[PDB]
Amino acid sequence: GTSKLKYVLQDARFFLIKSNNHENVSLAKAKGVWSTLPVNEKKLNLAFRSARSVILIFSVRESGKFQGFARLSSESHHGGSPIHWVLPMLGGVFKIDWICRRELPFTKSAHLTNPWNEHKPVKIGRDGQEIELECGTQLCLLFPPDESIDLYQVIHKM
Repeated sequence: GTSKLKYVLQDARFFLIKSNNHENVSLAKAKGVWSTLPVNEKKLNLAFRSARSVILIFSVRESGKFQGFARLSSESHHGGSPIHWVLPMLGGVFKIDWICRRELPFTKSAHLTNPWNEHKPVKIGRDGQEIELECGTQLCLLFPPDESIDLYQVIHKM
């Protein structure tokens, strides 16, 4: 069902995450972490304090798809076990809870434009681009349901 998903997305903030390689998105799905450049780190930390849910929507460049979406469970922090990202200078590490690990092709989101990026299709945007609430909600609802995830646990963190 989609009801707990909609509850998680109520009044959330959404950010587009653009990764240059699948290996980093795979690591993030396995370890429940993400790390970004300080300019995006500062924006995500502000959003995390300001909203019930901050949602990262991941896309690997060149792939033509989104790879899933996750909810920030923490602000960024330093001093963990070093994550062996594939680097192209990084900020802290955010803990994230995956909401959907399934892919969504760009062809399915072509009717969704992001007012905060000149109303360009939501697939278009720099890493860290905020996605307006309605566009981000509809985009998350387009993903195939991920039946491996139980949102009861995620709800217990709001």
